[PDB]
Amino acid sequence: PTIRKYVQSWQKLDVDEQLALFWFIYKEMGGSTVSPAIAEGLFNQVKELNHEQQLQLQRDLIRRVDNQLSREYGSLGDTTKLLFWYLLSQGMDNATIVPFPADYKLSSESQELLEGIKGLGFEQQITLFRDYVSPMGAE
Ligand SMILES: CC1=C(/C=C/C(C)=C/C=C/C(C)=C/C=C/C=C(C)/C=C/C=C(C)/C=C/C2=C(C)C(=O)CCC2(C)C)C(C)(C)CCC1=O
Repeated sequence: PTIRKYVQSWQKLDVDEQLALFWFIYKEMGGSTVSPAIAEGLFNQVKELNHEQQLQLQRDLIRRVDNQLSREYGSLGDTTKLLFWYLLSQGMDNATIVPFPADYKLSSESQELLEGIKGLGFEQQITLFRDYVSPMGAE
């Protein structure tokens, strides 16, 4: 559908830009099955990593790097993968994961994507995020 043009547009951004956009999408939310327990499990592991390790782990998930953790994430359902990304972002907010650069100004090319997405349907907006995270991890 149209969500394809978005996911591909999103994927055609820098790895550090993609994270930045995903992050702001999360902030704009507060101002086939899913298995939640498994998702928090992976998160717990990531929580043990230091901040650098936690950033690279996210860069790795996008770049499809072959980690021991990238493999765990790859073996998850599409719906639980998204839940896991929410746990990371929530984690950053709760000081338990690498905080976002205060000085990071978002590019205007992603400021557009942010706006276009906000105008999307709730169902679609969900499918967009779900379609974005599934093509990640290893294997
Ligand atoms: C520090 C630093 C940085 C790093 C920045 C970093 C680390 C940025 C990381 C940003 C992160 C972790 C963004 C995550 C966003 C998650 C979203 C929007 C979740 C949507 C979930 C939904 C819609 C729920 C869906 C669903 C779920 C799951 C269910 O399970 C059932 C409900 C429902 C169906 C609705 C930079 C790269 C910027 C610079 C370098 C540098 O130093």
